[PDB]
This record gives sequence, structure tokens and C-alpha cells, in this order.
Amino acid sequence: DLKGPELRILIVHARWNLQAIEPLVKGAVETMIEKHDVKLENIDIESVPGSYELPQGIRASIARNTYDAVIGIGVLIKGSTMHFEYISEAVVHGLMRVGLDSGVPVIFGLLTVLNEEQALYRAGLNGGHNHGNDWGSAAVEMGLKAL
Amino acid sequence: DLKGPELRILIVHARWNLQAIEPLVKGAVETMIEKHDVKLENIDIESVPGSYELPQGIRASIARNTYDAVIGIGVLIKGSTMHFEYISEAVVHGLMRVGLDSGVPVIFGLLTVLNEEQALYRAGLNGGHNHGNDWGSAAVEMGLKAL
Amino acid sequence: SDLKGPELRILIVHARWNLQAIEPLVKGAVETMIEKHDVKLENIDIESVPGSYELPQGIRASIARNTYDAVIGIGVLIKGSTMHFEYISEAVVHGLMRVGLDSGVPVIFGLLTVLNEEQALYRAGLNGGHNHGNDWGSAAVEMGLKALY
Amino acid sequence: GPNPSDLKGPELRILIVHARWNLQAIEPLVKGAVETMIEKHDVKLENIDIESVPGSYELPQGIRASIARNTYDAVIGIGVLIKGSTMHFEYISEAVVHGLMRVGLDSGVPVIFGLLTVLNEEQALYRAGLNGGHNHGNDWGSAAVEMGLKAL
Amino acid sequence: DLKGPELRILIVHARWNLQAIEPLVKGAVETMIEKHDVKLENIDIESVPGSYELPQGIRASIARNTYDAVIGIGVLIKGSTMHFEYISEAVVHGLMRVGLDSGVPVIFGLLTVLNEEQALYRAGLNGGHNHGNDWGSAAVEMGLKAL
Repeated sequence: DLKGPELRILIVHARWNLQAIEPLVKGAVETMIEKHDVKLENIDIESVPGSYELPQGIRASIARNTYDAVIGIGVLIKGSTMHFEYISEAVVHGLMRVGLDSGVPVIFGLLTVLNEEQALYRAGLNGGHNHGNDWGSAAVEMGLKAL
Repeated sequence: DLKGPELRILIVHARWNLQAIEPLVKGAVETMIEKHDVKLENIDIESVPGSYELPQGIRASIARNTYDAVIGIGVLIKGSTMHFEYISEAVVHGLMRVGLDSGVPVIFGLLTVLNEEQALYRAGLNGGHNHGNDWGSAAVEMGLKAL
Repeated sequence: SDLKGPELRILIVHARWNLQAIEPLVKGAVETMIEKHDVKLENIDIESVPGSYELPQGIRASIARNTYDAVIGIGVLIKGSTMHFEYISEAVVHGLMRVGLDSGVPVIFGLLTVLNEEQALYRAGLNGGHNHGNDWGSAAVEMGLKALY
Repeated sequence: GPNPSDLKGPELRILIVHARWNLQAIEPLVKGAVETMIEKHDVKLENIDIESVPGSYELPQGIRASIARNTYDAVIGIGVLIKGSTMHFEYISEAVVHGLMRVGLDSGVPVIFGLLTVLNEEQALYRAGLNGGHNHGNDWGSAAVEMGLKAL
Repeated sequence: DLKGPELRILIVHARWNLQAIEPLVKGAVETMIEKHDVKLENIDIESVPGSYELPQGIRASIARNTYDAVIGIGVLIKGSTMHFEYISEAVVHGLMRVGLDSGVPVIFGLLTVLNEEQALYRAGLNGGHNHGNDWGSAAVEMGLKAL
């Protein structure tokens, strides 16, 4: 029931696992537009190579333009090394810092999964629920409450 | 023993798991009022979508109004992925930062459980103790000591 | 130790969870500072907070109002059925470190992070163990002096 | 897999700070990074500064010191950490990952995480392009260029 | 090949496990002197009770005098509780912050082992290599590069 026709939303997503990323971004956008009246022109969609650059990508963007809310999207899958654990730890803290420093709401749209299936399931495939929808609504709500 | 009739208290809670959240918020409010003489009109109750927004929701509110203490309430349940571990990590650190930056006492009313039953038990259901009561007293005590 | 700090002003903030273990710890710290380091009883402020999570904020608030040469944060955390223990420990350990580095005031880590009650009591000097409160009292005095002189 | 670009950064100034532990793995990584930025992104050899520090723990400080003296559009921190018999591995990794993030966010300069956190030597060499693996240095080089440009 | 005759080095070490600490400190000092031409009178050696005080001990010292590099030395052995894990976590981050805040290179000379034997082995005893030597060279190198 929350409508944000004047909200300016920023979406920065990594490019790793497009098979999972795309469904997530679509869900977020479609949800904001169809269910919250956000205007397509007001949604900026940017990207970075991997999830590690998500924090800096967001900080750089919110320094140039003004946004009411931001959604950081990326997919991390546990591999053979400890890489997964450390990147997740760095990003989860990084996004929190960027949001608290800037005063701009930052929605955590990062999937930290054990395998590909868990990722796709959370992107709405194979009978799962698209988490991007949830993030889209969260962005709108936080955007309005930030006033 | 501690009475804070002039205290202004803020409560920000996530909306995930209302079955557990409500009992927790009720307990906190009721305890502050009935046991600490806090005035109903001096208690602001706000909400955010999920626990990850708890730190930002709080930072934003304590920047607009003045409160003597804040209680951050949310429920996190371990799931199939690593989502639980990283959100918990981020929120626990984020709340601590918001409290130390602002100088305003922040009570940690976050349940980090393995299953729904553990959450409900800690909300006072099924023969358990409502942790919201404890948080309510903690807020009043910290609010007064902050002067 | 042969270090004497008769002019030192010490702050002790402890949580109230597990008084059975907290009291011996605080007593040990106070008695050691007094009997072994010549700290004056009137120069030792003892404050408390509900739980260990409030330890960092309780300390930050106090060192902003008064001046202390050293601070001892005391609390007892016991592993429970949930992940509560792990996250509170994490937040407190980092919070204390930050309060100390921000203020320039030495903060002694008097937090027990145990698996069960017996481990805590044993480290508070009961059942044949050594009272860690003693060590914290001495550490406080040493850091206090090295912070001034 | 990943997802690079065709982006050209002829005016970009890139800094590379690497540890010296495990040169057998470090070298391939640095070469990959450099070669990819040159051959595939048109970065000029003269605009690439390569510096080093003893171990990975000094990576954050080495970077902070350098970006305070000169101006770079992007930085790549490279190092290799192998799990050993103690907890040394876990704590050094934790400190470095957070340290790099802080340096990048404090300075506003993009910092690429070129740190390998593996269980054994084989895993490191494989990710350096040896024994049939993919050289991760290449990916880091493209990431640096892309962030360098987007930082304007 | 690196000589630092004008470098001023600070060594702060804990006093827990002197059996392992001493060889580490000697290794660092002897290496800086015999192999890097650092002058004995330019090496300040201080101490704190335990490893948790390492960060503050260092911050306090580099605020009073000027050093080109600092080496924090301490030994942490896993015990029956979680004490080991949390102290290690706090110190590893603390040192990093002190170094990044001050701009002074800080060498991590902290051993985080499972038992005494592992510590002594890394201090040069029982056929092992003295890690103190490495730290000494690291301090000299970072001190010069800091210019």
C-alpha cells in the first residue's frame, strides 16, 4: 500500500552468475513499478564486476547523484577455498558502513549460498520465491521513511 | 525500583516473524509502563521490513527526535544458506556502531535462533520467559544512567 | 607486582548477569588494586549495567563524564542453546576495543566467554581455580601508569 | 564464471601492491593483471606502478601509504594465504580483508581484492593459471580498469 | 640489502609465555641490528601484561614518540574456553586500526597457536624457524618505504 512515485532508486548489481542476478533485478524493478508506482525513469541500474566492488560502486554513485534508497545485488556461492567466507564478510560489513555513513538506506540483496540451486531457488526459479521482489518493497519503504 | 516518568523511549522492530515479534514488543512496552512508570505517549514504536534495516531505521530516527534509549527488536532464524550468519553479523555490529556514534543507549533485542520454537520460547510462549520484559527494564536503566 | 598507583582513578563497569561469578571477579580486582598496588578505595568507581552488551556504552558514557586512568569491563557470557552467545561476545569484544582506542583510555577486558557455569566460577577463583579479577586489577594499574608517565 | 569488459583506459594510472610470500604463485598473478590491462584495455605500461610488501598483513598499509603520495584511479592488492597448522591463516585473512575494504572506502579509491585464501599450494597455483586453471590476475586487471573508469 | 641506520623502531610485547616471547624479541632485535644496521639505542622495547593491551600500549607510545615502524609481539594459545578466539579477533583488528589510523607501519608478531609446542617451534626452538627474524626485517622494510 506504499506508493513512491517521486522516489529515485539505485540498483547496483555484480555480473557474476547472471543466470541468478537477472531474475533478481527484474523482480526488484517490476515489484517497485507494478506494486509501488515507482517510475521507470527514476530507477538507475548500474553494475560492477564482482560483489567485492558492490560497496565502492554504491559509494561512488551516491556521491554523484541523489537517491532515496539503494539495493546492492550480488550472488556468492561457496567454492573450494575460503574465498567465499572472506568476500561475504567484507561485503556485508562494507554495505552497512556505506549506508550508515551516507544516511542513505541500503538494501542487502546479496545471496550467500552453498550451491547454484539454492541461488536460483531464491531468484524465483524451480518453485522458489523471488527475493528481488522483497528487496524492491524494502527499498520503497525505507525510501519513504527516510522521507 | 527504577522509575523513568520523563524518559522518551524508541522501539524499532522488524516485521519478519510477527508471531514472535508482537509478544516481544508488548512485553517491552508493558514492562516499561507497569513496572517503570514510563508514559505511553513517550514511547515511539516504529518498524522496518527486515532486521538488516534495524541499524539504519534507528540512526534515522535518533537524528530526527531525541530519545533516552532505543530498543532494536528482530528475529533471525537459521535457514538453509549462510544468509542467517551474515545478516546477524552485520546487525550486531551495526547496532553497536549506531549506539557508540550517537551516545544514545541501544538495547539489543535481536533473537538469533536455530528454529521457530526457540524464538517463541524466548518470547514467553510455551512456558518460556519473555525477553522483551528484560529489554524494557534495560532501556529504562540505561536511559536514566545516561542522565 | 611492585607498581604503586596511589593517585590513579579506576573505573569498573560490570554486568549483573551471573552475580555468583561477577562478585568474586570484582572483589578480586578491587582488593588486588588496594592491597597490592596502593590504589585508594575512594578512587575506584564501581558501576553496573544490565548485561554485557551494555558494557561498551556504559563505559563510553562514564569516561565522558569523569576522568579515569584505566577502566575494567567485567561480564560473564555462557554458551546457550542459540547463537546469542557468539554474537554478543563478538559485539562486546569489538565494542570495548573501539571505546578504548577512541578515548585513549586503557580498557581491561574482564569478560569471561565460557561454555558452562563451572568454567566461569573456576576463573573467579572458586573450586580451586585462580581469580582472574586479580590479574585485571594489576593490568589496570600498569596501563594506568603507562598512560600518564 | 565472471564478466569483464572491452573498456579502454589509456589515461588510467593503476597501482599494484603485492606481498612476496609464494612468488611461485604471486608472479603469474601480477603478470596476468598487467598483461590484461595492457593488451586488452589499452593501459599504458608507464602508468602502472608495481610495489611490494613483505607479507599480506602489510598490504593495507602499503596501499594507504602509496595512495597518499601519488594519485591512482584504481589499486589491486595481491597476496597468497595458505592455511597452515595454526590459526594464523584465519586471523591474517580476516584482518586483511577488512583492512583493504576500509582503505578503499576511506580514500574513495577503488581497491581490487586480489587475495587468494586457499587450503593448499595446489589451489593457489591453479587460480594463478597453472595446471589447467584460470589466471585470476586477468580478472583483477579488468576489474581495476572498469572501476577506474566508473570512478570517473 | 636493506639498511636502516637512522630508523627508530618500537617493540611492544605481552608478558604471557615469556618462554616463547623472549626468543621472538631477541630474534627481531638481533636481525635488525646484525642484518639491517639498525642502532641498538634506536630500538625501544616496551611491554604490557597481555595481548589484549597490545593495541593500546602501541597507540599510547606512538603518540609520545616518533617511530618509523612498530612490532607488536604476543603469544595466544587456545584454552578450554572461547577466550582465545575473541582475544585474537580483537587484537588482530585493533593492531590494524592503530596502524591505519596513525600511518605508522605495524608488524603483526602475534602467534595464534593450538598449543605450547607450536609456539616454541615458531620461536626457533626444537628445529623450528624464529619468526622474530622475519618481523624484524619486515619492520625495517616498511619503515624505509614509509620514507
